[PDB]
Amino acid sequence: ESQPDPMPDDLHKSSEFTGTMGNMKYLYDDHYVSATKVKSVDSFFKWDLIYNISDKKLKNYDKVKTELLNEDLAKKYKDEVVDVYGSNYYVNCYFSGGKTCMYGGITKHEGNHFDNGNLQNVLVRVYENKRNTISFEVQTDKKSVTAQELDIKARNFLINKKNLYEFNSSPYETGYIKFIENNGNTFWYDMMPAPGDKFDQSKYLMMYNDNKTVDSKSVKIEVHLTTKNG
Amino acid sequence: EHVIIQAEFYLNPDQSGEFMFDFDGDEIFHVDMAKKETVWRLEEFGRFASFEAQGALANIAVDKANLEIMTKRSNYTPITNVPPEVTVLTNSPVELREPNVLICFIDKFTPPVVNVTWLRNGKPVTTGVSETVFLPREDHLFRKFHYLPFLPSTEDVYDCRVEHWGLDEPLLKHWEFDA
Amino acid sequence: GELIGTLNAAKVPAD
Amino acid sequence: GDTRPRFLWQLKFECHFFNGTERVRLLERCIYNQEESVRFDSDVGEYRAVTELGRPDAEYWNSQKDLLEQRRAAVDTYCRHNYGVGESFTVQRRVEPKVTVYPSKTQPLQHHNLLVCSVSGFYPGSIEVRWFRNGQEEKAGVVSTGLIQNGDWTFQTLVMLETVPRSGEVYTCQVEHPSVTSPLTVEWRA
Repeated sequence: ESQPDPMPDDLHKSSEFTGTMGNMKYLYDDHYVSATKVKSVDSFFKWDLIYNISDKKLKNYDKVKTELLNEDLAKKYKDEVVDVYGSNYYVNCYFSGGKTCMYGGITKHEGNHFDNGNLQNVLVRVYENKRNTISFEVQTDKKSVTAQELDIKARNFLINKKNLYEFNSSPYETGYIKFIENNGNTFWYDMMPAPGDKFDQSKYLMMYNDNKTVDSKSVKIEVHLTTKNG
Repeated sequence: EHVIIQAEFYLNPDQSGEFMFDFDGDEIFHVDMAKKETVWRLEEFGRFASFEAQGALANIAVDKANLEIMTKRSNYTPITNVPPEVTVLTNSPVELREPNVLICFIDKFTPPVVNVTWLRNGKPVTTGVSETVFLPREDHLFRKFHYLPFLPSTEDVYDCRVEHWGLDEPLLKHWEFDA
Repeated sequence: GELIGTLNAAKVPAD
Repeated sequence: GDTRPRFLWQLKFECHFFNGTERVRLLERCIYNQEESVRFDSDVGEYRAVTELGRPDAEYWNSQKDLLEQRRAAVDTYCRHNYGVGESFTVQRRVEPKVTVYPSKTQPLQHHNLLVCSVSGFYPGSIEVRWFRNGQEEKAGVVSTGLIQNGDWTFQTLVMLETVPRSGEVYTCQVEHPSVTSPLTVEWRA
């Protein structure tokens, strides 16, 4: 069965996070690793794969390590031509040009694109205190895309248009992004940092571990946010 | 009168890595490299002390880099397999129908890779079993412990089955009620 | 609890 | 099958304590496969190659004055520091031994009787087990299986005593351990 939707108590509260929200915003504000048609060239531990991908932007890395949920997943893509898309981190990024790390974000390149650069739109409906406030679409060049990629694009949008995350704190108390697959299966991610005075980016991004992918042409996205009072 | 050891290792081509603290031979904790968190040997330790797991991840990366350089420098001299010494004992004097635990001591071996299974009357046992990570030794070989909780009986026959590259064939250490 | 400290690994000279 | 050659590297930082935090020694060692190649002994003050393999490393590291000053100070900032942090649940940890006495199930030798003194589940490992016959200690005939570390912060050991029992004799197994102020005793009434 699909993952049970979250109850209030099941969600992190921004009011219980006393660190700097800017460190969460950082991970989604025009921030991501993207590469097309590449093959891993190394591996640190048996559950990760290393790729030669350069920071087109500010030349901050030429090596990217992505960690997967387990060895089989790494084995699966080790020798495949793939596309990569995910949110990277530097703090506590370690492995034997600059380096950066991430989790999942891997999809087979062969026969996963749209003949002649077309892009697939994906619906995202935003709810604030249980009511749909705005609706929009994110796009992807992949037929089977990682939930991570769509999540990142959704949050990037909301950061700019709803100040989802700001330097210190957020306008919202709780937030989760839910995916609804065309077969009825659903799952969600908590959009707020764990309670405490520090945000562990690496530990947070580990959730993209499973390299979960969905059908871009049929999946639907729901972002459910709440304000502390209403 | 006391020794505290921060022990680390990286093994190729298995890509095995370990970081642990030892106190007079007993493990204080080790870092789970995948979950990136501290795994305390005894639950209570985690309530009396803390540790920043990230420190282990940084060191393990340096350890691998160093291994690579050293491997090349030695003209790729491989490690010589040293088979383990396997022993099985109870943690306390055994008495019928009295809960006890079988301890499988896997000692004096290298490299740090082994397959250990428990057998109850020729069949593999999984319920309630637990094991430790690899522990250091002064001669630089390793130790390891596997545990099997059980209820003594004059019928059952147990086996600690150990496989290691230093062994030509699986080693089965027999254990049965003889008290 | 009180924090157990780590001593950092030294990098061997490069090839 | 998997027959690829293996290559192992170990790094160990051993903090040795004598009289608590009175005298401390840091021994940093690198082991390639089963060969220790280079080390830093705080008693020496600089790195020293143990084998030819480690010469390049001791040379490079000894040229790094910052590394050297920090390693020399580590006996304080790392060793005495960690001892202070863990002393309460390690150095001071104590679990009283469970002691029981019974005759061995072996008993080869007819008009004879080997006694078994089982001492288990204790911590720390330091423990003294002596046998006595009518108040006087037994020097000969005593045999120990040795101290066994169970890997779970617990130890066990068996100390046997060969005897030629005579009705009325009292064989005592005495156990001294940090967990108890006074010695533990279990008597076998022959």
